[PDB]
Amino acid sequence: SHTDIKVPDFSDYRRPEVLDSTKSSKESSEARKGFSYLVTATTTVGVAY
Amino acid sequence: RQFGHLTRVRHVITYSLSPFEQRAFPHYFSKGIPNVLRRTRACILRVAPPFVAFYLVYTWGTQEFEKSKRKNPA
Amino acid sequence: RWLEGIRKWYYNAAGFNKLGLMRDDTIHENDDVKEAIRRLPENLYNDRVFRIKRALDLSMRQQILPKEQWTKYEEDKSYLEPYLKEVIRERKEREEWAK
Amino acid sequence: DLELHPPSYPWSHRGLLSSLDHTSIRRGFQVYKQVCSSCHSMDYVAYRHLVGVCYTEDEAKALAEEVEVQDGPNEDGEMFMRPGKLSDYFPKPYPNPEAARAANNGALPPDLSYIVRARHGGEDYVFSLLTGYCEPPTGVSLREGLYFNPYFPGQAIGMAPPIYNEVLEFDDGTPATMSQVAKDVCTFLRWAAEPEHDHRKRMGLKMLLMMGLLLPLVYAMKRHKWSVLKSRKLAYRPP
Amino acid sequence: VDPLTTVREQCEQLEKCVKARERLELCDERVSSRSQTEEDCTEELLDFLHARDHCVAHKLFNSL
Amino acid sequence: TNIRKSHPLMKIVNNAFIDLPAPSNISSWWNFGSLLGICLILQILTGLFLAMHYTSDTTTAFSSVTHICRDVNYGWIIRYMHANGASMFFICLYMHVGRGLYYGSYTFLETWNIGVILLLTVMATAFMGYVLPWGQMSFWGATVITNLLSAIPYIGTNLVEWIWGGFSVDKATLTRFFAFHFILPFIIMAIAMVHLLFLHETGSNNPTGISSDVDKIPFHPYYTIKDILGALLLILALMLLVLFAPDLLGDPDNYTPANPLNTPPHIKPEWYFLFAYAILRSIPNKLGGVLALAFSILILALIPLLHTSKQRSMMFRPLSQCLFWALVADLLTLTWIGGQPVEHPYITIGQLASVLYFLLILVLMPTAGTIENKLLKW
Amino acid sequence: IWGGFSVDKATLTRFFAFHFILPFIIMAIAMVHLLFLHETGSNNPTGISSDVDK
Amino acid sequence: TSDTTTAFSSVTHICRDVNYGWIIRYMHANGASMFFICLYMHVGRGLYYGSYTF
Amino acid sequence: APTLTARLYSLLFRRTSTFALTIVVGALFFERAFDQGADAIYEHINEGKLWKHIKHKYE
Ligand code: HEC
Ligand code: HEM
Ligand code: HEM
Ligand code: HEM
Ligand SMILES: CCCCCCCCCCCCO[C@@H]1O[C@H](CO)[C@@H](O[C@H]2O[C@H](CO)[C@@H](O)[C@H](O)[C@H]2O)[C@H](O)[C@H]1O
Ligand SMILES: CC1=NC2=C(CCCC2)C(=O)C1c1ccc(Oc2ccc(OC(F)(F)F)cc2)cc1
Repeated sequence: SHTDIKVPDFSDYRRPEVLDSTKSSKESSEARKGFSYLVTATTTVGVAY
Repeated sequence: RQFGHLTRVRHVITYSLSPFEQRAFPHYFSKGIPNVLRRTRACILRVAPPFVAFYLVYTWGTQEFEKSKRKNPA
Repeated sequence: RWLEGIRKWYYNAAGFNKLGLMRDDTIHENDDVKEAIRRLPENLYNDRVFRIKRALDLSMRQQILPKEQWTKYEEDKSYLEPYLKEVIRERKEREEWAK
Repeated sequence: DLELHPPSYPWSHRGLLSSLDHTSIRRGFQVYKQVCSSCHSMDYVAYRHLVGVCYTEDEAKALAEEVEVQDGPNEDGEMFMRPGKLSDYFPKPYPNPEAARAANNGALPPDLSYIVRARHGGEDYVFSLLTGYCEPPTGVSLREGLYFNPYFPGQAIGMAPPIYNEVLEFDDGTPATMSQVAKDVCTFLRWAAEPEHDHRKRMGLKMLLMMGLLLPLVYAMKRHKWSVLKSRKLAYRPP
Repeated sequence: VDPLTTVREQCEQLEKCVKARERLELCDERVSSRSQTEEDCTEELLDFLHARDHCVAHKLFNSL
Repeated sequence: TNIRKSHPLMKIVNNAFIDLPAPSNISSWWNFGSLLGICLILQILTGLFLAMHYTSDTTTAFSSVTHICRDVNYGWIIRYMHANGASMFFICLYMHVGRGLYYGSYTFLETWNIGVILLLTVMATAFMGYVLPWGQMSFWGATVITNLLSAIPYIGTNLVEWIWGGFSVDKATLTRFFAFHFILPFIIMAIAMVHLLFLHETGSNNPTGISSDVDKIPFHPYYTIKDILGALLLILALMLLVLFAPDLLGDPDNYTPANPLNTPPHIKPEWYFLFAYAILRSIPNKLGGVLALAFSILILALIPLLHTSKQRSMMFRPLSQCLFWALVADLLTLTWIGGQPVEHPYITIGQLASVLYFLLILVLMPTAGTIENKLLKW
Repeated sequence: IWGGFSVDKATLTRFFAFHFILPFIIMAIAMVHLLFLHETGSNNPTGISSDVDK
Repeated sequence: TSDTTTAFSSVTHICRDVNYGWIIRYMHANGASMFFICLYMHVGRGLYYGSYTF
Repeated sequence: APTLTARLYSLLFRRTSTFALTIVVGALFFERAFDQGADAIYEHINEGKLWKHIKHKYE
């Protein structure tokens, strides 16, 4: 059956914030985006200069 | 040729994560260093030997040019 | 016979086995090979498709499989030979007829 | 035709981020002025070039006024001679190259504007040449006027040793030894050939820092986007 | 008074210099002793100066 | 439906730039195309800005170039960007070609041959560029290299004087070299677009030399972000030269003005021609030497026909790999030898290196392919 | 534009450089010009659609 | 040449010393006129026949 | 309070309009800061060598 398919373990790849499977990712969503977009924003300020 | 007209593929599953769910550099040194050494060892005696040979024919020819320009004891 | 020592050596040196490829996956696709591929049965074709997908994905990561997972020299079936041989044999007949 | 290449002297501007010693330039200019400028031209350096480098506007105006230069025509239709100003270039000793040869027994003294850049070794080369004049070895002599220098190609030059102890009194009162006079003039000839030196290196530092910032940031952006693919697992599930 | 000619002497009294200076003096009183041979001694001088002025470079600029 | 696939101008951009299906696995050696484009655009801008200040008259020429570096605002940084940018171009070119050779991308015949043309055009451009400052190496380089064409029987001697527009490299030669040098980059840009037009017929090759249709990724964002990173690294290399060693890849003798009497000690072209300059000097006969120098480049057109291996890439081919790296090391030897005076041991090394160049391409690497095949029962 | 306080040395030199490059820019824009024309095809003297008689 | 001193001289040097330089020079000058004749005629067509709707 | 990166997101990086205005403000403040800071590093590395350092002697 297709019910035999279950998603592989991605623990190795995950951010620390989303490791805990019993907690909601939504707490960390505000933060995780902030970090990655800051990198992009910093880059743009540098390129601008 | 557009996406959707490339080729025929059957029964191949692909799981993947959002870049916001994961790290940019997971085990970057931990797994990176050994993989580099493996990659380097794999190609070293294909890549290196000709440049060894260049280095030798170069340093030989350079100081051969120097010796030849000196006067000979006669 | 006697060069079988070198054939086995070359096989591992070449190293397509490290990506879980068989020899006939590495054949450069000309017009004959295209036709040979086109003639493969569902099973043999989808295996080819996956083996390559796997190899390309490994190449993308600059990694190889575990040594247990490498294609053994002895277990490398020449899967494309019967199709390719006949595709070529056919074209040579048309080329003959054309003269 | 053997060859002795110069050693690498530790100049105050040797390093990647090291500027020219501008007080050394100020001295070195005077070594061109007092010693060279009666033999070598330096056509690409004007008196305005000195301002904000080794001299003030007012100092450079005084140095310019000190020299003759032709100008014209006036309304009568004649070519007169006038006191120099900032817009004037450093004046050539002779009216042409053919006149220059005659004054130096056939040999043409090269223009010094780019001599650091136009000779292998640069300031290391010139310094060795100026200080390296010595007595010839046994078995050797050139034509009467061609001197022995071990750093010149072919071992024989057509220039009289131009620098020695106290050939000039310096404006800031530095003891004018032969090696001090050579060091200073080289530092000036470096600036002559490459005025951009100090700005170039300022830009270099700012480039290295921005690249220090942007490369790992852009590299992080790369790994971020690509992380969808680096993570992915495949599965083959035939019926 | 020149710092240069002080240091040229200082460097001259090193093993690599004095051995090259002896090489120079060998052919000095080989060519100036023998009669009519077109061979000279530029080579030996340059060997000596190479070793000397390398050392001179390393500490001349301290006195300036 | 979107206005990326609809709009006639955006359609070309969307298909050749954004939604382009690219192999998942292409390496750093695939960045060099993008970098060649950046080089070309970089040369055009810097070049155009220099041309606002330069003059092609023989008397004022050297002076104008120096006037740029001393009086024109940031003229120096523009000038040395353009000179080192030309080096960066050729670095990018040989890396780009090497990729093609190693991974067998040359099987894309039209793409490849247009490449050969592009190479030859960039060469012609850069040869004539180096003349424009009108220094010693400029003038004497141009004189020796042009005058090789006199070795052609019957016509050669006329041909040379017709290029020159006189009896030596003089007033008319410099002025026309400025005009040709201005126009050619624009011709390059056109041919480069045709180059890609044929590439987008097949899509890209990859490191395996196995078809990648089963695993294509869209060009954006994957390769837009990689190409940005590449561009960044190209700018670093360029600016490291421009701001820390702008004279490193040139020659000093091009800082003294051109003198038709006074010959420089060891006259030579710029570094990126040195390999082929060495090949020229290997053959004792002059016309032979010219035909060898010409065949040292044109042989690129012959590479696809010389392909013997049943596998496309050298990835799975140890013998070819070594022979390839030998061919690279040999080219590095020819560049070194090209820079040397014509004497022992550089004559013999040069001869031996030139023999090995043509031997590697025409005999050894084809043989190696067929040996590899017979080792795989093929 | 002038590169000075009148039309002089720097103006003439840059006018030569711009005058050289611009025709090539024209050629490009002219190709885009036709690229859009071949979206619709040509108008004709009647100002009535000519699809019925091409 | 775009140098202010030699510029006028170079254009005349074309017309007098350069082989068929005159016919090239005056073709280029009248060719510029022919261009603008062609341009205004081309625009006029567009206006009269309403091709500008494209 | 949510984390600092999170505050940055909600205030500056969420609306693309604020994201761009952030970049333009930041670019100004970076430019002046970087220039002044890097110049200091350069001129300290070349203490007493520059015209800027020896200017006072002739004024
Ligand atoms: C009265 C004559 C005279 C004076 C004084 C003089 N020069 Fe020269 N210089 C020459 C001549 C003549 C040559 C050409 C030598 C030759 O080609 O053999 C020359 C050549 C040079 C060269 C070129 C060496 C080479 O590699 O070809 C440099 C550098 C140079 N001079 C610098 C100086 C400096 C620095 C000073 C003083 C601070 C100076 N000169 C003073 C006449 C002079
Ligand atoms: C101005 C010079 C050139 C430019 C701007 C240029 C541009 C490009 C670009 C953008 C690509 C796609 C990206 C890549 O794979 O690198 C490409 C691919 C290619 N170019 Fe070039 N190129 C130039 C010169 C050459 C030369 C000299 C050759 C060969 C002699 C060549 C042969 C190829 C080939 C074979 C490919 C396909 C690579 C593949 O799919 O694996 N090009 N070129
Ligand atoms: C493939 C593109 C190009 C290459 C490889 C190239 C190469 C070169 C080289 C090697 C020089 C000599 C640099 C030096 O030693 O100073 C040069 C000079 C010059 N180039 Fe280019 N060039 C290119 C495009 C252009 C374009 C498009 C223009 C003008 C529109 C231009 C204008 C000039 C000018 C005016 C000079 C003389 C100034 C100088 O010496 O820097 N070039 N070029
Ligand atoms: C270098 C300048 C130009 C070139 C090379 C050029 C080229 C062409 C060509 C080859 C055609 C198709 C043949 C024809 O109907 O004449 C065309 C059509 C057209 N051009 Fe131009 N053109 C240029 C300038 C202009 C200008 C200045 C305008 C308007 C202000 C314009 C508007 C049009 C229009 C509206 C058409 C469509 C005519 C129709 O279908 O009835 N063009 N152009
Ligand atoms: C005794 C042990 C010998 C082993 C070590 C070898 C180095 C010792 C020097 C021996 C001579 C070497 O041989 C050296 O080869 C080159 C290249 O062919 C010669 O160069 C000459 O021959 C070639 C032959 O094609 C001509 O095209 C060329 O015009 C001419 O200059 C040198 O004049 C010669 O000196
Ligand atoms: C058009 C392109 N096609 C492909 C690849 C690799 C993967 C697949 C095919 C590329 O990197 C690619 C490309 C090429 C050039 C890029 O930047 C440019 C640089 C110059 C340029 O101008 C011009 F026309 F080439 F002269 C146009 C674009 C950006 C991307």
